[PDB]
Formats: sequence, C-alpha cells, structure tokens
Amino acid sequence: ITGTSTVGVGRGVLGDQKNINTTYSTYYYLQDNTRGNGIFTYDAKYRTTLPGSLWADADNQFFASYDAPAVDAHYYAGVTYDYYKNVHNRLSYDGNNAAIRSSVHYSQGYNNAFWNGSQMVYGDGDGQTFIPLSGGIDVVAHELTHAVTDYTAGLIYQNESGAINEAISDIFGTLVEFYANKNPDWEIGEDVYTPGISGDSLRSMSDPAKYGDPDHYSKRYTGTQDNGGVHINSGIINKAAYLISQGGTHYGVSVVGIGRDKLGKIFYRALTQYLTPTSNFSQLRAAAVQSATDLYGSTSQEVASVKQAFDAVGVK
Ligand SMILES: N[C@@H](CCCC[NH3+])C(=O)O
Ligand SMILES: [Ca+2]
Ligand SMILES: [Ca+2]
Ligand SMILES: [Ca+2]
Ligand SMILES: [Ca+2]
Ligand SMILES: [Zn+2]
Repeated sequence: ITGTSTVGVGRGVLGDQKNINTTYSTYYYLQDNTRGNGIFTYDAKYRTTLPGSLWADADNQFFASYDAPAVDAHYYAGVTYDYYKNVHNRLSYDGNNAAIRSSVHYSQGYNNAFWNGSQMVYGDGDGQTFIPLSGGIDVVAHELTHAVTDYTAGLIYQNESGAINEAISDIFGTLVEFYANKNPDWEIGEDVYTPGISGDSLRSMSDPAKYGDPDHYSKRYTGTQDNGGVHINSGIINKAAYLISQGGTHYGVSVVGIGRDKLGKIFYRALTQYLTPTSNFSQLRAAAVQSATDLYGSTSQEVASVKQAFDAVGVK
C-alpha cells in the first residue's frame, strides 16, 4: 500500500515485546518500508489460499495472541534482512532488494513452515508438537535462506544437493540466531518445538545423532524418503559446519575451530561463487576449501580446519 512509515509495538509467540515497522493508510499494515522494496506480512486466516490479506491493525498495537505469529514473522524477516545486508553485503534474497513476503496462520494445526518459491509460509502448529513456527528466529532465517540458495547455487531439492540445501539453511538460520544474540544455540527450532518438553529441538548441528541424523558420510541414508534424506543427510554437513566454527574431536579427528564469522564468510562464498544445482558433498568440500583459500590463503589455519572438518565426517 501507499502510506506513511511508522513504528508499532506488539508481543511475539514467546511473549517478548518488540517494535515493528508498519505503514499507515487508514489501517496500520505489517509493511516495513525501511528494508529494500519492503517486508510484507499476510494473514492466511487458517486457510491454504496464499498469500492472504496484508496484515491490518486499527491502532498499531499487536498484543492479541492472534497477532503474535505475525509480529515474529515480520520482525525476524527484518533481522534476517539486516544479517545478509550487514554481514554479507547482500540486499534481500535475490541480491537486488526483492520484497520479502510472509504468511502466518497457514491451515489448521500445521506443524511446518516453508518457502513456496515466492514467499515464506508459517503454520500455528497443533499446540503439542509445535507452537507458531515464526516464533523461532532460526526457523524464519532457515526458510528465507532457501530463497537465497534458490537465487545463487540453485541446489536441486533431492539427494546430496538437497542435503547441502537443507544444511546451508540450518547453518545461516543458526548464524542469524547468533547475530540477534538472544539465547543462541546450534540446535534447530528449540523455541517452537514441543512446548511441553524443555531442552529438545527438531535437529542438532552439534550432535545430529541425538535426533537420529547421521554425523558421518558412511552412515548416510540412501533410500527415497524425504526426497532422498534432505533433512537427514543434512546432519553430515551440519556437524562439519559446527566443527569448523567451534572445533572438537569427532571419530578421533581433531578440528581447530575458527569461529562463526569465518564459517559464515567461507560458506556464503562457496554458495554464491562455486556451488551448482547438482553439487554433491565431495564438490561442497572442494568449494569450501577453495573459498577459505581465496579468503585466507592455501596455507591458513582456516583452510586446514575446513579439510579436518570434512575429513571428520568422512567426505573426501
Ligand atoms: N522441516 C522439517 C521438519 C518439520 C516437522 C515435521 N512435520 C520437514 O519438513 O521435514
Ligand atoms: Ca491492534
Ligand atoms: Ca535459542
Ligand atoms: Ca536454534
Ligand atoms: Ca520443546
Ligand atoms: Zn529447509
């Protein structure tokens, strides 16, 4: 809509209070004009028709429990925008400030969120397995990172290429968690998964086998479920990103950690410069080793730790 840039306030899924960029024209719209061609948040109103209606509010106050998922979808899209702009000099998901569109209240009891090729979609969950999935900054950053991947490497959402795709989304989901610096971790979806059970998560990068995901190439899933295990074989790359950042010893291979900034730079460079739609794990190692070499030189600790990390999860 055409209108005035303004600042509203509301509560997120977790009851946290935050300010949100709105646009005034009769109603206050969840439209942020401060970021590229803007960030727009829509109400799917418990239906599967997309995007639904641009989120509208009479008083610019978003404190109803109905409002909570919209507040987080809108705010965490902004933090994610800021991360790619400030840390990687990237303007929105397409590199040219494309409008970022989110719909919340998708379907009834929907225990998922997705990038549909055009926009992000968040369910409310059933209240048991999930609460509203926009509540997780790692979830919002994960789904918008699918958009980045689609406009860069274009990794095919199948087999090894699909697993790298899933891994990139978990890596950048987590680095956006750390950039926003609330209670960041190396787990995926802890904030919105199983509200009755504390301490658990959907997936773990630090120890993927905790949730039944392989942490070594030799334990890879080769069946057809989950498009050839895109959410499963992602553990092998997830664990490698974790060792590169934090270090550790895994099946007796020692890796010196180089921290989150360097991990980000290396994997962003691999994503935008070397990876292709059909890239496998082996070509991801080569891409990640070339990126560290470009950035830090062939003889650096940074290149050594990428090599030791890919060695540790059994990727030659
Ligand atoms: N995003 C993962 C986990 C979601 C929870 C399962 N309903 C997937 O779709 O496989
Ligand atoms: Ca209101
Ligand atoms: Ca957390
Ligand atoms: Ca997390
Ligand atoms: Ca839980
Ligand atoms: Zn994903």
